[PDB]
Amino acid sequence: PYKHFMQKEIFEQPDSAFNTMRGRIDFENCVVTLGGLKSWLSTIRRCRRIIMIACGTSYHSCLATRSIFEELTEIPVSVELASDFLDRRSPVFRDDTCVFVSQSGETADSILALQYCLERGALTVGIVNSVGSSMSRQTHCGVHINAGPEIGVASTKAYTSQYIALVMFALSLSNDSISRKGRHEEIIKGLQKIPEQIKQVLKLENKIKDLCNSSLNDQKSLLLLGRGYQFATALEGALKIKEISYMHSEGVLAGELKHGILALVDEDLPIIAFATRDSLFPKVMSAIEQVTARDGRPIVICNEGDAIISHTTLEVPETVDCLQGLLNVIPLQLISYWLAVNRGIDVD
Amino acid sequence: PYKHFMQKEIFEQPDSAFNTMRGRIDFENCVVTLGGLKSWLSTIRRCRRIIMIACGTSYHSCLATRSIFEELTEIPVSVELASDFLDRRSPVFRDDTCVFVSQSGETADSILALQYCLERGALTVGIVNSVGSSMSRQTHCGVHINAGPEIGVASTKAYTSQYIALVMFALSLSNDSISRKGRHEEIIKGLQKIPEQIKQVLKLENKIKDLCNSSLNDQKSLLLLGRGYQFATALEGALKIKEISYMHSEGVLAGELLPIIAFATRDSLFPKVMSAIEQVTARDGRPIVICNEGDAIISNDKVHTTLEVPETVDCLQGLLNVIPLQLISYWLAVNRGIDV
Amino acid sequence: PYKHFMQKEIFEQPDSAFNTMRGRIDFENCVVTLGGLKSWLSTIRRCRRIIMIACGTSYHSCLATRSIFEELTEIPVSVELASDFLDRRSPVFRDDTCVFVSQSGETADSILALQYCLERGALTVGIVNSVGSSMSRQTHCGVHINAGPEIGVASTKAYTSQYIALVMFALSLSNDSISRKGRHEEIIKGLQKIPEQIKQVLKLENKIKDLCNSSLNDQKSLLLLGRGYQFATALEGALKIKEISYMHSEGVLAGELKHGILALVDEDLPIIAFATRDSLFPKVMSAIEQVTARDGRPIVICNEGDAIISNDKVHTTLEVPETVDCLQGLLNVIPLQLISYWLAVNRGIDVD
Amino acid sequence: GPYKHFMQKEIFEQPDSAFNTMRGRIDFENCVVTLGGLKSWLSTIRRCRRIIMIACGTSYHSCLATRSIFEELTEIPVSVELASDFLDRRSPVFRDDTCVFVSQSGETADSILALQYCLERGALTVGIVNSVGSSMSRQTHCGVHINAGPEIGVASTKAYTSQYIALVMFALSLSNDSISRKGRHEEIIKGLQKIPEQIKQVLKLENKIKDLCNSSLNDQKSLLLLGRGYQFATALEGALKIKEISYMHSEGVLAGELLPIIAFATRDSLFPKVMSAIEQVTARDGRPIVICNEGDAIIVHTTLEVPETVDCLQGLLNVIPLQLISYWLAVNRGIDVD
Ligand SMILES: CC(=O)N[C@H]1[C@@H](OP(=O)(O)OP(=O)(O)OC[C@H]2O[C@@H](n3ccc(=O)[nH]c3=O)[C@H](O)[C@@H]2O)O[C@H](CO)[C@@H](O)[C@@H]1O
Ligand SMILES: CC(=O)N[C@H]1[C@@H](OP(=O)(O)OP(=O)(O)OC[C@H]2O[C@@H](n3ccc(=O)[nH]c3=O)[C@H](O)[C@@H]2O)O[C@H](CO)[C@@H](O)[C@@H]1O
Ligand SMILES: CC(=O)N[C@H]1[C@@H](OP(=O)(O)OP(=O)(O)OC[C@H]2O[C@@H](n3ccc(=O)[nH]c3=O)[C@H](O)[C@@H]2O)O[C@H](CO)[C@@H](O)[C@@H]1O
Ligand SMILES: CC(=O)N[C@H]1[C@@H](OP(=O)(O)OP(=O)(O)OC[C@H]2O[C@@H](n3ccc(=O)[nH]c3=O)[C@H](O)[C@@H]2O)O[C@H](CO)[C@@H](O)[C@@H]1O
Ligand SMILES: N[C@H](CO)[C@@H](O)[C@H](O)[C@H](O)COP(=O)(O)O
Ligand SMILES: N[C@H](CO)[C@@H](O)[C@H](O)[C@H](O)COP(=O)(O)O
Ligand SMILES: N[C@H](CO)[C@@H](O)[C@H](O)[C@H](O)COP(=O)(O)O
Ligand SMILES: N[C@H](CO)[C@@H](O)[C@H](O)[C@H](O)COP(=O)(O)O
Ligand code: NA
Ligand code: NA
Ligand code: NA
Ligand code: NA
Repeated sequence: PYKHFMQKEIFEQPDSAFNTMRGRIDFENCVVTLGGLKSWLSTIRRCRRIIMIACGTSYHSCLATRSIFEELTEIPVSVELASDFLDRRSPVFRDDTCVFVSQSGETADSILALQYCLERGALTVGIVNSVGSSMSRQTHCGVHINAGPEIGVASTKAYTSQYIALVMFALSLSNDSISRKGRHEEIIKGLQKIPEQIKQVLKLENKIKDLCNSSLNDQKSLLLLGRGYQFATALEGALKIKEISYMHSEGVLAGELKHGILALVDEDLPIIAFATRDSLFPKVMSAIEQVTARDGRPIVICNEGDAIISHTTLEVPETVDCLQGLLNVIPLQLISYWLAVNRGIDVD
Repeated sequence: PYKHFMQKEIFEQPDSAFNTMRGRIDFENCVVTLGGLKSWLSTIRRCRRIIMIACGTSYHSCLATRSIFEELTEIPVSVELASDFLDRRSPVFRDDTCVFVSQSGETADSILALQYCLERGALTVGIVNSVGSSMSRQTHCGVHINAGPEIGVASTKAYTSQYIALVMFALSLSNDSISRKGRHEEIIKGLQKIPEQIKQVLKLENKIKDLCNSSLNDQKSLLLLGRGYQFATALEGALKIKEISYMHSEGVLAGELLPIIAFATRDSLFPKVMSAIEQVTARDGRPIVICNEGDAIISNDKVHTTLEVPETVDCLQGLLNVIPLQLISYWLAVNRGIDV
Repeated sequence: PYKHFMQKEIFEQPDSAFNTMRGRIDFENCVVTLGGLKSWLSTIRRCRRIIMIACGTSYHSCLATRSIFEELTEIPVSVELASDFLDRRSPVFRDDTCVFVSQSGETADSILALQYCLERGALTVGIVNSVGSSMSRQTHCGVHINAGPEIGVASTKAYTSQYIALVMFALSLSNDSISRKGRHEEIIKGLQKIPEQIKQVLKLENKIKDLCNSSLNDQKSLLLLGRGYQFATALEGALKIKEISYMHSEGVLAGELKHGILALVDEDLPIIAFATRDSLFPKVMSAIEQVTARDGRPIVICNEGDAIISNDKVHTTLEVPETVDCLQGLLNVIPLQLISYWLAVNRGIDVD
Repeated sequence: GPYKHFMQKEIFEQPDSAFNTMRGRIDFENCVVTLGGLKSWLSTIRRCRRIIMIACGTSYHSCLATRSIFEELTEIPVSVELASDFLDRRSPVFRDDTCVFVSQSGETADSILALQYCLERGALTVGIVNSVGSSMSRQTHCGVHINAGPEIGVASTKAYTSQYIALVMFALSLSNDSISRKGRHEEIIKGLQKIPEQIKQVLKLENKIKDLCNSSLNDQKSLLLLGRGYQFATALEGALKIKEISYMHSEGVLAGELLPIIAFATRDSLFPKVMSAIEQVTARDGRPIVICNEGDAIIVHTTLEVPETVDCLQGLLNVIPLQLISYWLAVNRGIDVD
């Protein structure tokens, strides 16, 4: 019933999200159990630091979850792009836990980075979609995300499923803390509602098809503004637009520069801003204002009922702050898909 | 005899680079001595990790020197933008060494980041230009970079002076290792020549003026391609272009996925850089290539502009590579009638 | 009504044990709150390792609680004798948490070790009885143990109060762990019973007095056998006998050597063995059997009701209430304090 | 050979076993230590939260004798555990611990149980073992075979001094990248070069020690050994030897912290508290046996003079008269030490 595998995969997300969590979360007692990590957790905690290493959209899923790992675990977490990690010859030692995120489990730069960490004595952990792929075999332990196959060239359901797996991994690491208990529960109860909220967000597709037809198809570039939890989503949205739609795009840290890209925008170029409550910073408001003043008409992704400015609005349900990126990425997936098909591009 | 403070400050770099090292490097014996830090070095090293925290060009100087800190010290080093560091409520603890880089020592997010780290019991180190500014006073210890006052609106000499001070800090932290003695000597001997090499690089100004006179100056954006040590230079070039020239620009990790400037000096001449360049020459895209004197990155059968710079030690190459970008950003602004 | 400050201080222990815990343990909700440390706990935890540093009986209170600190916190814990720490010039750094235990807060070697750690940038924590003493002032934070003044020359109540404060510190450090909750609850409920159990143990005095009036008073040496939690108690018992009774004494790790001191002892050499359930190891039973095999007549400190040596073999028992394993040392040391005291009295020594 | 007992042979063999332990491993001219068993593991061993040395009996003493030099040269926390007590406390161990197991036999039950405990917990394990291919040798990740040759006497003698040498070489190897350590490294390496000949010289104290053991010293019930600092381990090991071989009670005491008396008063460990303890003894006219450096007048007493070596190597020489005293006290008391 679907034009492309990509469209099918986007629409499959309530199912792929549920299947990633299946058998792993007791939503009643609020307990997370990851069979592949279970016996390794005590060891994983006992590291100097966690280094998340990935390429492309998997690198984004790491940026999207870095804050929650830091918050729940109080272990240092850094996020490396695999190729740049190898280019710097970054030192790795026995006391590092290196977490490798990959949909295919076969990306050359990820495998090379893995081999480098393995040779240095680090503990290695895979978060991988292709069961028994090279990355799954070669990591010491890990989690198969169970999202099913992706045929679309750009990753959609693997991003949301990876992000969920990474959240479950952070919850697992912090499952012995009294002080964390209430935050754990909050997140777990939030995760329970994600698949249905994704169903809801997918109902934006008509408004999105209209927006592309009326304001976007014709455009050479588009700028995405985000901060905090939503900066990763701005980078991922930009990558989707670039890969699928063959249009220029850039994710920008909102309001970081006064005199930067926004002091230098046309009253014409399309701008999408993340203004959901989890990442509604004064710098995001100033960025939006600097657009409206200039007579740009921003596209605002925000939570249902919110009045961000006096523009096009795409409303999404409100979830737990660290989960909001799971909902906010979906309209960007749909935008990139429709922009591409409306240009005769094959997305499969 | 300069039109603007920015032009004066760019041309001051052989002197500011020299002044940053003055009294701190024994070039004969290859000994670095940072008075502000030396009784603190054993404690700085005894940390779980180093967090470099800064904004803007100062954040770039951190990115430009991260690899040499990690290489020489084998201490984990992460680099944070002060505002994003705060947005995440990044936990920090007694075992962190937090290194704050700031020309002014007054930038609001850098200050708030500092106070946050201090409240959490971290050791704090300032790399600061304004002596006795907030950041200078409130950090436990530090190095004044001694670049002199910087009055241009965009940072030029403070970037190259911050980068030098950071390399001296990394050398200081690693001064007890026999295995890294040769690498220390290499870098220190390389640093001695940087001021005279900056003088050489400033000799590109005429070629750069000729470039900024061309229809380059009516472009809406400029892309900069770099990788490894030169990725920070690409990000900093793009900031200068946006800040000064009012032209859009983006620094791109070369080959990871309209005028184009590509960094192709030997320190950062990766296969991915070459393939990115080839992609541009395949569509006869006429790239501007920053490369080392005498290296033909692109054949004569493709139109391209070359800006040759001296070869230095790999982790010092960014000190020279940033200079043409400073000059391009300045002359683009002048050609566009911008009072820099 | 007491003959000496030392006697009074021994018999004051139900009250001092209570006083150390007072206002710090919610026994109903099982919460420990140490005001002196509360806001420093997250920082104390964030260390490479804990170094306990002390002299004499205060050093023994560290040995007596090392295992529970290790168990509850999973942070490396080492215990140093202050003078030896200084002799080795042991390297200390910013990532070390240094814990100084001292009754007086004025012992020279403890103060020198503190200054050494302070100047090296380590976090320092005092567990001190004398309020506002040098160690109390100079440590970053700490717990005043609240045992009251100790006038006896040998430490009695400050030992049990230090030991309790250290257990409370260990509980405070591990109070965020779900997996530790049952162990915390077990220990805290145990602590609540310690003051009344100390009172029970003190009822042993008549038996001990009779024993000190025995063939025991005549001999020149006494060996103590202990393992595990009770090794510290053997060392502290030997120190008390040496310091107070002026008799030679040695605390011996039980059954460690098959042909060590026990293969050499005279039939009539006085030997005290700790055989309470918390430290009743096969090696302890081995050592005890080696003693009785040679016709030795050991004194057995064991839990109420337990038969460690057959009634067929001559031996003395001093029975003590059973408590939580890591708290048993609080009860087991009491008879040694009383033995050292009555051995001294009977030899004319003035213990004050 | 011309020796009455294996134990006597093995004592007198120490110049040779000390040399053999070092052979092929120390370049004395260039001051370079190379331990083949460790070469590829050193960078990893250094990257640990801490080092735990774990051993029994005399091997536990060799850890105490070298703890200080490990701490000094490496700035890694070093703790020393008796294997049985380590197990008794169920002391936690983790991935980030380097656990160093010292054993002559490589077969001691508590040492093997402690090794398996550490292995299951994911610690890096390092063996310092005399019997090649023994349980401890095979099952540690990496290690150094001490090359002392077979030891048949039941009190360890040559295995103590060879374990102690092996451990010092291990400490030197861990700190071989430090510029600030270089002078100290060279001092200790030049010191080690002279140890075998210095042990030859100390063995010439034998007649003086026989004279001492012919006296009423052999009729005593207890012998107290006083030491501090580097020489505390020596005092413990001396006491163990007297108990194991001589069947006389002995205790190693930390000098001046609180009957024949031996006091270690060599310059490496000549603390105020040692001098105080010695004065206490002479004040009551107790007649101490003093082990001190050649030419030193420490203070009726007996003096056993030993050559001066580097502070952290002095234990290697000081232990030798204790081994001889234990052996001749046994012979005088009619005990077959074999
Ligand atoms: C492969 C397999 O039989 N998985 C079963 C396992 O799933 P479970 O979810 O427990 O484990 P995973 O499928 O995630 O992992 C399988 C194994 O692969 C390792 N691993 C995984 C990913 C990675 O990147 N690297 C890596 O080493 C894990 O540590 C584990 O040993 O128990 C479930 C019942 O609860 C079953 O329904 C699953 O079919
Ligand atoms: C400011 C000052 O009087 N500097 C003097 C210092 O230079 P020197 O180069 O030794 O020291 P710096 O100027 O770098 O540092 C001055 C002091 O400020 C501290 N600090 C510095 C920067 C920072 O961000 N945070 C921070 O805490 C340093 O730890 C130091 O205590 O000794 C020289 C003599 O050898 C004199 O010529 C300089 O005039
Ligand atoms: C001595 C004192 O005023 N104690 C008061 C403190 O008891 P509380 O039990 O809260 O505190 P302690 O007496 O244990 O500690 C007093 C102070 O001294 C510090 N410290 C203590 C011991 C040490 O060795 N080193 C050290 O630095 C502590 O960190 C603290 O700042 O607050 C209570 C209010 O609830 C009062 O009833 C107590 O009278
Ligand atoms: C046993 C062996 O083959 N030794 C050879 C090795 O000596 P070399 O001195 O190089 O090595 P060792 O004999 O010390 O150790 C041999 C191996 O056993 C390991 N190990 C050792 C002790 C221990 O307790 N645990 C442990 O795992 C080492 O890591 C190494 O892999 O090369 C020399 C030539 O260069 C040969 O003369 C020796 O015959
Ligand atoms: N086109 C996709 C992104 O949607 C690619 O960029 C991948 O994300 C990138 O190659 C990493 O792939 P991986 O997740 O299989 O390791
Ligand atoms: N305009 C400059 C860039 O050249 C700014 O981005 C500064 O670099 C940034 O504000 C940081 O300032 P600082 O170095 O004084 O803390
Ligand atoms: N005589 C007593 C023991 O009872 C002494 O050993 C002290 O315990 C020792 O001096 C330590 O004193 P302190 O706890 O005041 O620091
Ligand atoms: N009798 C000897 C000591 O002289 C024993 O104490 C051993 O030292 C002890 O059994 C350890 O043996 P090991 O070094 O073979 O592991
Ligand atoms: Na695997
Ligand atoms: Na300062
Ligand atoms: Na204090
Ligand atoms: Na082995």
